Amino acid sequence: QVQLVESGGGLVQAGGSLRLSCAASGFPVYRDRMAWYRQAPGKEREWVAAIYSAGQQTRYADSVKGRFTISRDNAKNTVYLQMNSLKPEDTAVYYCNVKDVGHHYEYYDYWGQGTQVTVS
Amino acid sequence: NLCPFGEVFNATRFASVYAWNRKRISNCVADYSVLYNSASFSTFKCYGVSPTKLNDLCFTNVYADSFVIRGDEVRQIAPGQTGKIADYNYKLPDDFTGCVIAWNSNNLDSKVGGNYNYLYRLFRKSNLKPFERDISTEIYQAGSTPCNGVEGFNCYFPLQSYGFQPTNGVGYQPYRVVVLSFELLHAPATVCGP
Amino acid sequence: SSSQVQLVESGGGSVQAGGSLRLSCAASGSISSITYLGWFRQAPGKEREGVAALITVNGHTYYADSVKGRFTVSLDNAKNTVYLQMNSLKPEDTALYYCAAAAWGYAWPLHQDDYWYWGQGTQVTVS
Repeated sequence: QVQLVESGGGLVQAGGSLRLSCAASGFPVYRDRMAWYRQAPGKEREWVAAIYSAGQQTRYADSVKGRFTISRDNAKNTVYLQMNSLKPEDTAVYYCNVKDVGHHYEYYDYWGQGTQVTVS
Repeated sequence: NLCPFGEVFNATRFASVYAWNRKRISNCVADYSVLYNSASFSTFKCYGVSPTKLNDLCFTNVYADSFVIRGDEVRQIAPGQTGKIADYNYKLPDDFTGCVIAWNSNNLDSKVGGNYNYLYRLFRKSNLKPFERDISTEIYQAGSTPCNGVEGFNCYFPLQSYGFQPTNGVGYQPYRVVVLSFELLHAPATVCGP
Repeated sequence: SSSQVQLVESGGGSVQAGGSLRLSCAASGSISSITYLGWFRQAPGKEREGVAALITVNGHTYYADSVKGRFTVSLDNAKNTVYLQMNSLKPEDTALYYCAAAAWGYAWPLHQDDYWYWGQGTQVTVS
């Protein structure tokens, strides 16, 4: 059974930094794609960053392209999102995400609970 | 010169179906019977020729394409097929002369905790041509708007990882597949039987 | 009708649980072109599935898990006849049984939609 748990958000004054963690279980962290998404209050869930096993290894949205770095750790089966130079606009709940295919060629999108990041 | 089929069939590493590998076979003598009579394959289909007459035939060239899919998709590796495998990954010509050889490869490709290393293409602007190979990894634009190199609304990564779990049913299992294509050009035949 | 391979199956009938039967399938035509003999099955209310298979050149056999250890498929080249010995029968084996022959090689599991020369189908009832 597939499981994703986010951790590491919190309260930060502008210019600060955080390291979000996505602990995965039920599947190896080395795989096609693991993504990080954002949902702010009132807005819609926003794709932030992703890591891949084929092609360009990491991709980032334009708004975070110089400040965030995504990485994978196979030992702990975790995916990290280092966020530097934080801004109030980065304030949101952060989720990690994988898409699996099943016995009937159906696709299902897994998510975690999320972690809150608040910047001032 | 005996044809080097062990190099393809016994290769320690196999490609994902989207980046399927190809070797060329020429100027040698192939003993198909030892492959066919081997009891090491669960599928040995042929198109255009009878497998019992292969050692009596000669061809201009042979092509050994090899990859990995799931077992319940081996039926898509055949002419006239449809679906994501045959349309976006590996297409056979309508007039295919050759043979498809497949076997469960949990032997080498089983992984405790899961094996997500094998991938297949999910989206494509058009269908592949017979024996075309698309290995690109650009974001797929499923809408009127450009993707500008990132994911977003109607912008998706084009490859998907097979969830090969030891707990899976017998059809959602890693199968190594080798396609022998027999070239019937108007040229001297360099690959013959004994 | 115009097919170069013709299968005639027989040996069906009814029997009580625990008993045994022996289906036979005799071919005429391009005997040497046949590479693969498969036994299929259709029970009331179910699709036609695969019971057993035999690679002609090899003698190698495959059995579905629902008949593994009870059914035996075998070949007789003297009579050009394949046999399915059904032992330890139970009422869930009640079905129309078919034999089919291929010339394109072999493939397991069996699949109805491959190209096959088909038999007529012989009834088997177990109560």
